Parts: sequence; C-alpha cells; structure tokens
Amino acid sequence: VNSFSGYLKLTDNVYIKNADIVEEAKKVKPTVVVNAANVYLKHGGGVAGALNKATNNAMQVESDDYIATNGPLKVGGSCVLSGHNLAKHCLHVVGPNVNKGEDIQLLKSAYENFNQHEVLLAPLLSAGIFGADPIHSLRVCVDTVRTNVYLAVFDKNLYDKLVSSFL
Ligand SMILES: O=C(O)C[C@H]1C[C@H](CNC(=O)c2cc3ccsc3cn2)C1
Repeated sequence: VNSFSGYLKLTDNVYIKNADIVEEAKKVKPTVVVNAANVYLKHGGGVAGALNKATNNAMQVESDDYIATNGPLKVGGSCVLSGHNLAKHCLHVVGPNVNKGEDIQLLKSAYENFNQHEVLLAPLLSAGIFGADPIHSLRVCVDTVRTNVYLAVFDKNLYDKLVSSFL
C-alpha cells in the first residue's frame, strides 16, 4: 500500500491521473519524482521548468554543479539527484526531443531508467514541449516499465484522450 490517490489503473504496474506533477509531488512526497530533463539539465520550461520553479531554483543550482563535474547526460540516460521539497529523489530522465530531431527509438531506453526504482511519480517522457505523441509514449511506457509508475498528466483533455484510446 502506498499514498497515491485517484489514479486509474492501466496495467498491473502503470497508473495514470489528471494532475499537475508539481502539486502531486508536494502532497505525496514520493520517494522518486521523474523530471523530463535535457542533457544539460537546463530546467527552462515544460515539466522541468515547473519542477525547478517549485524548488525555488535549488534544482537548477544542484544540476549545474552536477554538469560541471560530470558533463552532459546522454539522450536516453538519467541521473539521480535530490528531490528537494518535492520528493526524496529526482530521477532526471532525458527522452528524445523530436523538436531537436532526436531518434524516437531512444524513448524505450529512456523509460528503462524507471526500472531501477520500485515506485515513481512521473510525466510521460518526450511529451509536451519534447514533441512526441503522448499516446505513443504511453504505449512505450506500458511495454517497457516493470516497476510501479504513477503518471501525472497535466492536461485534462489529453488525459481523457490517452484513456479512451488506450489498449
Ligand atoms: O499540449 C498537449 O497536448 C499536452 C502537453 C504535454 C503536457 C506537458 N506538461 C507540462 O509541460 C507541465 C507544465 C506545468 C506548469 C506548471 S505545473 C506543470 C506540469 N507539466 C502538456
């Protein structure tokens, strides 16, 4: 038993809700919140900009130190940093950005990072400003992630669509 509420169960291990991932994080304090990161950990917009703002920019400060020490992530890769006031940990995961021409097949590699964590609150990778089809992203998520994933979908319209087109 865990503290997640109002989720619709999609599969054995995937759950989905219409929700702002920022507010869901502040209420659940999950062990892991996933950020829709880029390779530079520059949290300007989308989910990343919203999560970072909710940390009063502490996420960005920590991220800049990480990059200065380690260099950029790989597309499809991840790193674990602090969750600040939102979670114990933030798993920064880089899905391919279609608006940068990145290979959508790397989306499966990106979701594989979730398997290193038993439970996660997460957005749909490569959705929103990353330009991929959220329905596709959901299919890859269901077919790749084996751990328990609680997906927060900000847009109510998108959500209802994802649900009603789900197989
Ligand atoms: O437009 C569509 O069809 C769907 C797109 C994908 C979804 C991306 N979500 C975000 O950027 C996001 C923004 C913010 C802002 C404050 S909290 C928050 C959570 N998330 C909207």
